[PDB]
Amino acid sequence: XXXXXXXXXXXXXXXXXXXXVLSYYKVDAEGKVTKLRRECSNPTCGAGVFLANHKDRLYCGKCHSVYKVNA
Amino acid sequence: GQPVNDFIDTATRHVLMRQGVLGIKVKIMRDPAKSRTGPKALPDAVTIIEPKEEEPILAPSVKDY
RNA sequence: ACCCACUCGGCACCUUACGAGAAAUCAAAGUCUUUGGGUUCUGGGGGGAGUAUGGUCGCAAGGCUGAAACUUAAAGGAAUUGACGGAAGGGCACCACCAGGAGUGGAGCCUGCGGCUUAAUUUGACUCAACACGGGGAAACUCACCAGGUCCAGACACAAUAAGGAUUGACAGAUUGAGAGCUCUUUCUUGAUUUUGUGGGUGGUGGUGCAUGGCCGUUCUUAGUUGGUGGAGUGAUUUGUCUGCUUAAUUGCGAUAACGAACGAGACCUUAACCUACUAAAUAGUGGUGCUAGCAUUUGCUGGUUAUCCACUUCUUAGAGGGACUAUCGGUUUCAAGCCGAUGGAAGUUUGAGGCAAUAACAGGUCUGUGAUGCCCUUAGACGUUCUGGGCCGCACGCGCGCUACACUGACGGAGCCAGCGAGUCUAACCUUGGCCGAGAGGUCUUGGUAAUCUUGUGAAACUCCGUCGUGCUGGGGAUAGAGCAUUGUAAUUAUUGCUCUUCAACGAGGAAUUCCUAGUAAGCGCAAGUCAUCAGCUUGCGUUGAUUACGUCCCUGCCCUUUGUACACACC
Ligand SMILES: [Mg+2]
Ligand SMILES: [Mg+2]
Ligand SMILES: [Mg+2]
Ligand SMILES: [Mg+2]
Ligand SMILES: [Mg+2]
Ligand SMILES: [Mg+2]
Ligand SMILES: [Mg+2]
Ligand SMILES: [Mg+2]
Ligand SMILES: [Mg+2]
Ligand SMILES: [Mg+2]
Ligand SMILES: [Mg+2]
Ligand SMILES: [Mg+2]
Ligand SMILES: [Mg+2]
Ligand SMILES: [Mg+2]
Ligand SMILES: [Mg+2]
Ligand SMILES: [Mg+2]
Ligand SMILES: [Mg+2]
Ligand SMILES: [Mg+2]
Ligand SMILES: [Mg+2]
Ligand SMILES: [Mg+2]
Ligand SMILES: [Mg+2]
Ligand SMILES: [Mg+2]
Ligand SMILES: [Mg+2]
Ligand SMILES: [Mg+2]
Ligand SMILES: [Mg+2]
Ligand SMILES: [Mg+2]
Ligand SMILES: [Mg+2]
Ligand SMILES: [Mg+2]
Ligand SMILES: [Mg+2]
Ligand SMILES: [Mg+2]
Ligand SMILES: [Mg+2]
Ligand SMILES: [Mg+2]
Ligand SMILES: [Mg+2]
Ligand SMILES: [Mg+2]
Ligand SMILES: [Mg+2]
Ligand SMILES: [Mg+2]
Ligand SMILES: [Mg+2]
Ligand SMILES: [Mg+2]
Ligand SMILES: [Mg+2]
Ligand SMILES: [Mg+2]
Ligand SMILES: [Mg+2]
Ligand SMILES: [Mg+2]
Ligand SMILES: [Mg+2]
Ligand SMILES: [Mg+2]
Ligand SMILES: [Mg+2]
Ligand SMILES: [Mg+2]
Ligand SMILES: [Mg+2]
Ligand SMILES: [Mg+2]
Ligand SMILES: [Mg+2]
Ligand SMILES: [Mg+2]
Ligand SMILES: [Mg+2]
Ligand SMILES: [Mg+2]
Ligand SMILES: [Mg+2]
Ligand SMILES: [Mg+2]
Ligand SMILES: [Mg+2]
Ligand SMILES: [Mg+2]
Ligand SMILES: [Mg+2]
Ligand SMILES: [Zn+2]
Repeated sequence: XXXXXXXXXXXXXXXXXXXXVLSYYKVDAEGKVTKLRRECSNPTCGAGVFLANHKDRLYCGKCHSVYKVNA
Repeated sequence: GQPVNDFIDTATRHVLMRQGVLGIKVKIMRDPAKSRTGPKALPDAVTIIEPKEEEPILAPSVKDY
C-alpha cells in the first residue's frame, strides 16, 4: 500500500486524576459535621452532589454538565 | 421448456468446509403420470388406443324388442 | 497376327480366410503348448554408443571387428478415442456477402476508455465475448481516493489495578473547520458497567476470480448426447449416430448389420392476432326513454345530464371454450420426406415475437451484491467507523457509444389534432385535475386517487392545413459566453435542473475505413418505466408515420462438419 509517515506527536487520553477525595466536609470537636462546598438545587441531583469551585464558576458535575449556579 | 416448470424441482446449496466451499446442486424429476393437479404426461406423449379384433360377417338379420 | 481350351514356369493384382498375429495385416507372416523336414545368420530393457581400446584394410575420407564404468523405469510397437493443424471436400448466417436502406468514420456538444495532470483525480473490465458496461445519471451521502478531526461498536477467558475508588461524564476558557471536554487548565461528577496486559476474537469496497460457492457471459443465430437387444473387435472401441435428399433442427425420407428408444431440437409455456357463439359488468360501453341547450324547423341535426328508469354485450374487460392441421386444388421432387404456386382463410416465413433449454468446455467476468466463503493482510498513530472539506467532472491530445445539424420532402408562425406500454400518498406528503396570480419558469388556494373509479381520452411527437421567409453560413445551425429570474436540496462556487433577453462558432453530406437491417420490418417520431430530493443526450419497453431492396450465393469474413496427419492427451498457451 504505502505504510506510515508522521510529522510526529501522538495524541494521549485522560486519567480521572487521583485524589483520596471526599475529605471535603468538616466535623468539629465531637461530633458535629458541616459541609464544605455547596450542593445542587436540581431535582435530579438530590443535594448529595456538589458544585465544583472554579472562578465565577460554581458547577454541577452530576448534571453531566447541566447548569451554572454562580455565587 | 414448460415441462421444466411442471416436473423438475432444483436446489442449490453452499456447503462451507475447512478448505473452501462446495456447491451442491440437486435436481429431481417427478413421475408426471402421478401429476395429480396439472398435466398427467409430457407434451411429447402420444398414446394410440388399441383397436380390437373383429369377428365380422354374419349375413344381415335383425333383433326385435 | 488374331480368338477359345489346356499346361509348365514368370512379374503382379483380385476375393476369401479353414489358419496366424499385439494389432496393422499375412497364400505366408499358414500347416506352433496337439510345441521337431534341412540348414545359415542376428537379437535378449533404455541410454552410455557403434563411443573407448587393440587388431586389420585404406592415399585419404573411412570400412570390418568392437567393449566397460556409469546412468536410468521405462524407452518401444500396433490400434482407440479425443484435441489440434499455416492439408483436402463439403455445408450454415445480413453479429457473412449479394441487391439495397439508414448510417457511423468529417463538425459542435454529450457520454465511457486511454493518456497527461493531480493532495487525490477510488476501481474493475481491453478482439468478437472491455469503452451509455459494473444497472456506474458521484454536489453531502453513495465512496472505495485525498487534507485533516472523533469513536470502539476491542465478544469472551485469565491476570493486574482497585472501594481509601476499576472507571465515566462536563459547564467556561484555551484549543478547533466546528456549540468535539480531541487535548489542556480548573475540580465536580460517576461506582466496578470499565481500564492495562496477554490469549482470543471482531470488522474491513484490503489482497488473491490463478484458492472457492453462487450467479453470469462465451462456444451456440449451435445440433448435439446416451443406453437396451442384435452385428464387428482379444481389447480400449465400433455399428446404431450413414453416400444422398430434405429441414430452422441427429427435422425427416431414404439407404442400410441393424432394430427399437430416451436427454437435447420439437412438444410445452407466455404475449400478439380471429369468434354478432358461452358466462357477465355504475370501476367498460352501446341503443330507448325521460330532464334539457343550440341550429332548423316538416320529421331532423349536434350536445348536456356516474343513476331518472328500461333493455342490450357489437365495441372494452377476462374466464371457459372453439380455431390451423402448411387445409383444398395443382405443379415439382427418387413421385419419399419435402418444396413451390393458386384458392379459401383472423391467421399458412417454426403463424409473428419471446420464455424454458442437454453433454462438454474457459484458469471469460464477479471476493466491489450478499452476515456466501478458504487463505493472506490489517485491527486503536485502524485498511473498523463516523464527522468537516476536496476528489471521481481535473485538460496539449489518441479511441468508442451517442445527441443535434448542414435546410426549401425545410425552419418559423398560426390552426388542425391522433397513441400504446407504465406509475402513483400510511401511519405519509406520491400521481395531481380544477380556480386565481405570473411573459416564462413557477407560485397559491382548493381538489380527485391506495386506482378499469382520480391524474388520464396521459388532446405525445413526427404528421395535416393556411400563412411568413426565398437560397443568401439565410429566418439553416445553435456551440461558446454575458446579464437577470425561479425550482430540488442542510448545501448549487467547479456554474443540478427550469425560464428570459443577448452573444450566433464549427458544420455547404463528411478520406481510409466500418456498424445495422428483410415487413407493420428499416428509418423517422415521440411517450412511460428504471435510476430519481434535484439531474437522460443512457437503458428497458411502448405505440404513431411507414418505404426502397433480396427471398439468392459461397466472393469476403466467421463457424460447424467429414476425410486426413500427429511424437500432442496439462491436449498447439
Ligand atoms: Mg469532593
Ligand atoms: Mg422447446
Ligand atoms: Mg479378420
Ligand atoms: Mg487361413
Ligand atoms: Mg492362387
Ligand atoms: Mg540391451
Ligand atoms: Mg561413454
Ligand atoms: Mg588401433
Ligand atoms: Mg581403424
Ligand atoms: Mg594412392
Ligand atoms: Mg560391428
Ligand atoms: Mg573402432
Ligand atoms: Mg544397464
Ligand atoms: Mg488418431
Ligand atoms: Mg452490400
Ligand atoms: Mg456509405
Ligand atoms: Mg478502490
Ligand atoms: Mg460472438
Ligand atoms: Mg465524506
Ligand atoms: Mg463519539
Ligand atoms: Mg485484548
Ligand atoms: Mg492478538
Ligand atoms: Mg466485505
Ligand atoms: Mg475464472
Ligand atoms: Mg467461479
Ligand atoms: Mg485482478
Ligand atoms: Mg438471421
Ligand atoms: Mg457421425
Ligand atoms: Mg455413441
Ligand atoms: Mg437450432
Ligand atoms: Mg314530422
Ligand atoms: Mg319534430
Ligand atoms: Mg363481446
Ligand atoms: Mg389469399
Ligand atoms: Mg404462439
Ligand atoms: Mg460474488
Ligand atoms: Mg475478503
Ligand atoms: Mg448490490
Ligand atoms: Mg447467497
Ligand atoms: Mg480496509
Ligand atoms: Mg466516472
Ligand atoms: Mg477506447
Ligand atoms: Mg455498448
Ligand atoms: Mg409546424
Ligand atoms: Mg411578472
Ligand atoms: Mg385526499
Ligand atoms: Mg388510452
Ligand atoms: Mg453557408
Ligand atoms: Mg433556428
Ligand atoms: Mg457547483
Ligand atoms: Mg472539479
Ligand atoms: Mg444565422
Ligand atoms: Mg450523407
Ligand atoms: Mg447528479
Ligand atoms: Mg425519466
Ligand atoms: Mg447508465
Ligand atoms: Mg504418417
Ligand atoms: Zn445539578
